[PDB]
Order: sequence, then structure tokens, then C-alpha cells
Amino acid sequence: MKRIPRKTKGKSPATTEPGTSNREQYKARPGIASVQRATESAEMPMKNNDEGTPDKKGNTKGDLVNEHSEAKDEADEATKKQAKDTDKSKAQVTYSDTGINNANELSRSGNVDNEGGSNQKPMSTRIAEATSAIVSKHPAR
Amino acid sequence: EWALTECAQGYVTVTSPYAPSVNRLMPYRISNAERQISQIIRIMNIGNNA
Amino acid sequence: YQCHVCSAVLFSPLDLDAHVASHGLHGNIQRHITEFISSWQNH
Amino acid sequence: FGRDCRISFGMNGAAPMIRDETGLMVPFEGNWIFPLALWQMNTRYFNQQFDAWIKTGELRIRIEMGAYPYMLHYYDPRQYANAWNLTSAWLEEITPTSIP
Amino acid sequence: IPVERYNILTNPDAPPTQIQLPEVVDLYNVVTRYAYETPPITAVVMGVP
Repeated sequence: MKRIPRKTKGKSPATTEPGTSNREQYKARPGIASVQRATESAEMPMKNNDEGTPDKKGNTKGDLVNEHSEAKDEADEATKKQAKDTDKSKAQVTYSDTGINNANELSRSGNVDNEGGSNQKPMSTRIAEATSAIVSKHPAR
Repeated sequence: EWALTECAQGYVTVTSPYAPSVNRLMPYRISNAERQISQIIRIMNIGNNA
Repeated sequence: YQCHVCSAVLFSPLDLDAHVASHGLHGNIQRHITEFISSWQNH
Repeated sequence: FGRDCRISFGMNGAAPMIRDETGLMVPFEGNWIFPLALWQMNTRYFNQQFDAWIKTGELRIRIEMGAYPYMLHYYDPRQYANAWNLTSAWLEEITPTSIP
Repeated sequence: IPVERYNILTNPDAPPTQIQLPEVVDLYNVVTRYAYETPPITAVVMGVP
């Protein structure tokens, strides 16, 4: 009987062998630790990109930003992070302000739902408003 | 053994001895089509997000 | 302690039984997923 | 023996075996011929495997080196003398980039 | 008692592995139980001279 925990919340005689002596004098080149550290970074999985998708309730998560503006902001953040990684004030490799006129680029955002409408008012609010306009009431007066 | 040896481009050789048994379960074999589906998912995940 | 199945270096007899269990031999940590040992160095 | 150094462990008393150059597998016995680099790249494994047979079994190896430095050790003929310590020290210190 | 559920007990002619899906789900039937091993991936890396 072994128990395994969940990592995510759910619904709720002489023996001295004549060759085993250790005389280590070899220094790995490249070093083991140096390669291990680099492999750790590349080992990480790709980050999630969840914006623009419906939630548990039915409301599309994300920000209320124009898609092209969202793409520009994401490019700027990428350049910023790249600069931070190499420990420089300005990045040598830039994802923004390239020579390419990528004006028609679109990025997923929380501005639009799956019907192509605007999320200026969330789904659940719209369903509530629509269903409310027709409810009856007990007779009176 | 074969897969790791082939991957290393003939720079190292890999050996993994084992005793004979049949109730040893190591589920790893899948088809190419499943990997292709997974790659399509991964590509679609990007969505122009630098 | 020495495991001649894979030429690894061990220190406890129960560790030897566990290690040879990884080779399929009956015992005369489960947290491990992969075990690699080089031949030109002890690491 | 060439680039195909690989050993199958013995089971239930059967002796261990290694692959010849000609695709045959032989027990740890007889006369062998090694290029030096073959031992240099598997120092630890080879010391773990062959040393017992070399020390007390019937296994003899010729190492192809070409040229090498040497260092003598004189001894009295009338006294018992064993060279195993020196040879074991030499073997264990083989390195994929150095030899003594 | 719903006899047809307990077929392999009440019907002397039914083979032990017979089922009646999807009309009737038997509440008593043969089950196979295993015990496998999941060894870690073990490897030894040799050098090429």
C-alpha cells in the first residue's frame, strides 16, 4: 500500500574487489555543472498562452486591449526580457521595431468572444439581462 | 539502446543490460500522427505572442 | 558495494538490492525516473 | 578489439562475455590486443571489470602504445617481491586525457 | 431478484466470459488482476575511441 499525492487541486570472506578503488583525476571539459545549468533552462516547457479563451463561468479571460496593440505590447515585453537575460541596458536581439512592416499582425486578446462580438459586457451579464427581460410575476392589484 | 545510440550521431554508445521478463511495462511507443497532432497544437498555441 | 550488472558504486546492501531491482533482479528510490552512469568517470 | 567495446553480463553463473572484432563474443580469458584510446575512454568500467581476472585469473592484454615513458624499480633477488601494487596504481590512473 | 444480471451463476450454459452488453449489465463476472513492474530507464554511456 503506497499513497501518491496530487500536484493539482481536483474536483473537491574478503570483499574488497581489486578494481573498485577510486583515483579520480579527470576534469570534464566542458564541465558537468556548466552543461547541466544550460540544459535546465532549455528543459522548461513552453509557457501557456490562455488569453481570449472562455473561463469556467463562460466569460472570456484576458484584457480589453486592441489585438494589434496587444501584439505590440507583447513584442516590447519580449525585447525587454531579452535585454534582461543578457544583462544589458538595451537588447542586441530585438523583437520590436524591426525593418519589417508587420502592421497587420494580430494577437489573441480578451477583447473579442467566440461569436466575434465585443466583450465590453461579459457573456454572463448579457445572458442574465436577456433572460431577465421576459420573466413573469404573480398577479397583483 | 538502439534509439539513444542512433541519436548520438556515433559519438557515444549506450548499453542497458536487463534480465529476461515479460511483465515489465515501459509504455513509450506512439505513432507519428500523434506527434504531428501535438506539434500542430503547440504551433497554434503561439498565436503571434513573442 | 558494487553492482556488477551496471558497474555502479553503492554503499548499502539494501541500496544494492534496490539497484539490482532496477535491473529486473529480484531483491535477495521509487522517486527515480532515469539513471545514467558514464564509463570513463565516476559521476 | 576495436570501436565496438560492449559487454554482456553473465547470468546464473555463466561467465561474462565481450564482443570480438569479428562479431564473436568471448569470455574473460586468453590473449587480447587493445588500442590505448579504447581503454582511455572506458577507464573506470574496464578497471571495474577486468582487474580481478588480470590479478588472479588467466587474462593477458597487450596494449598498443607505440612510444611511452617508463620508470624503473629495482629489487633484491633474494626477497619475495610482488609488482601488483605498482601495476594497479598505473591502471587506475589512466585518464581519457592522461597516462602516468 | 433480477436473475438475468447474475447470468454466469444462474445460467448453467453460459460460458464464463459471456456478457450481455449493451442491454443488461452483469453484476457478477470474471475479472483479471495483474502485477507489473515499471523499472526506471537505465543506461550506461560508453566512449568511442
